[PDB]
Amino acid sequence: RQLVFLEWHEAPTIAVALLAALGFLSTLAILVIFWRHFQTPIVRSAGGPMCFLMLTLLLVAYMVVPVYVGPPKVSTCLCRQALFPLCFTICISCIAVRSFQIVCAFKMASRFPRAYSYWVRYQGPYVSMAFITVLKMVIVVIGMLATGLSPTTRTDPDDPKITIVSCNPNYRNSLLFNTSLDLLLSVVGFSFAYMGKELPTNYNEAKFITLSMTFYFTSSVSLCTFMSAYSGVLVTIVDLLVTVLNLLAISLGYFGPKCYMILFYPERNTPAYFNSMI
Amino acid sequence: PRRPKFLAWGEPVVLSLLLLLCLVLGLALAALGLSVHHWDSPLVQASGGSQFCFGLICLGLFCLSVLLFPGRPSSASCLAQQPMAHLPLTGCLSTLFLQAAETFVESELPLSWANWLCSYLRGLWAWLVVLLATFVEAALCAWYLIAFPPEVVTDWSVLPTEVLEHCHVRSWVSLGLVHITNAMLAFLCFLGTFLVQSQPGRYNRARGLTFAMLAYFITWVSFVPLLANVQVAYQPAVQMGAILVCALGILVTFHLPKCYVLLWLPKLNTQEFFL
Repeated sequence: RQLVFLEWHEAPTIAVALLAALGFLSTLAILVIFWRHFQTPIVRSAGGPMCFLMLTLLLVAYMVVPVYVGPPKVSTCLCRQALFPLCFTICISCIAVRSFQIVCAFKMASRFPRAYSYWVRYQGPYVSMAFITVLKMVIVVIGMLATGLSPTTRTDPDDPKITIVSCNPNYRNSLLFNTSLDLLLSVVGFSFAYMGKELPTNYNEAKFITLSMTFYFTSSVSLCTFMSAYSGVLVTIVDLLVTVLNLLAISLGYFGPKCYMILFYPERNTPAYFNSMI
Repeated sequence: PRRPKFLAWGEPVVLSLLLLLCLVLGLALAALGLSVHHWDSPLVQASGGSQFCFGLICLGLFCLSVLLFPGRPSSASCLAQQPMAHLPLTGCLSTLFLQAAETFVESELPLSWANWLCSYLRGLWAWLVVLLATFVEAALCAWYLIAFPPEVVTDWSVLPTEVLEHCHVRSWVSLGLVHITNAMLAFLCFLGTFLVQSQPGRYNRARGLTFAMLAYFITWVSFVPLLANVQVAYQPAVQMGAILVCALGILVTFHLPKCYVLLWLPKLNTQEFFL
């Protein structure tokens, strides 16, 4: 019987590699632009440490495609199933918690001073962003212990002559637990951002959060449905594609629009401008 | 002697589906009646005038396809099922897209373009654009009927003591051919209405269209895993249900909330609240 896995001989595989290259180089452009604008008003609103780390995690994540392609080994199953999902969840949680932070902010001080008086100082929403993160770990790492690590194989029935090699035992059940919290976060951020799509806050970042979260939600729902309908060879390529596109959505859809103001509206770069967005 | 098997009209699932047809089609007829009641009212005019009534009419002809699915199969019935469902559906959804287009021209497009383009969309051109969308759908339906028709299957051993009769679709592609036009209209409508925001003191049009598109997508997406899981004999029931629920999703988010204002809050039916 014949082994099957992604290889560069395949037009869509190299196409995903090229798309990931475009994404990584564009995100590198984003970061090197931010690198000489550390304390500008728009970068200052970005979140400070949060934006640098998020960008950095994403810059790493794009390497998945070269590591995902080719004859599998456990060395690749380690990252594609646990590490890169961690890199992605850190970013999704950051976006969603920022969306919550922006909206409903007015009610925090006046109605809940008992909370806000301490929640404002020194960490605030960071704490929740941390806890969600470890919660995902409880899903991920222990889950990998349950399935164990292996580049397993399965058969495609249209002709059982050929066999898929993949780092994902029980793919649908494996992905269900992973995607439950992804859907929860995506829908929560989508709701908060859409309700707040009018707000000018932080150079009107709610609209871009809305765009990115909508893309993530639609793509996740689509892939879960498609996997519930299909189990053949193509699952791995599409799954990779959906991943890379999602990365693009996070990079170009959220930081891209801010960078689109950085260099092109030096008027809005002015420090005195910011008070008009209160 | 094996019994032939197909959905009997009296089965409780078919009874429930034809019951739901009562709610869907009766509400469609009631909304059309209310539109006839306040036909000249600016509200119907702001809602595109007669294109609104035509749309409702088309929606009924969409629900009218539900009757083709159950009962003793035939090749003609299998051929007719999909196109006679989705063609009326296109005749309806093109108008939702048109109103979404109107909201985009109003509240994101600069005035210099918008003042002309808003007048250019409306008039005879709106009717002819609906006709053009129906023409696209009809071309795709002709390609489907000739090159990728479904086949009547009588299967002799898939069951212990019965022979299973039903239409079977050649490839998911052949059905995708019929779902492309409506899917495309929905994508355009959502992208047109999603990001726009209105001033206060004016009618909130984009919200209803957004909810309509989301209901459409969610219905036809949930329809996939269920159709994959359901027994072979009962595939039609989830098709019919989708057609019903999909129609309901369009009704309850766009038309019915307008009839709600028409009947229970008529003070809003005033010129500058819409214009």
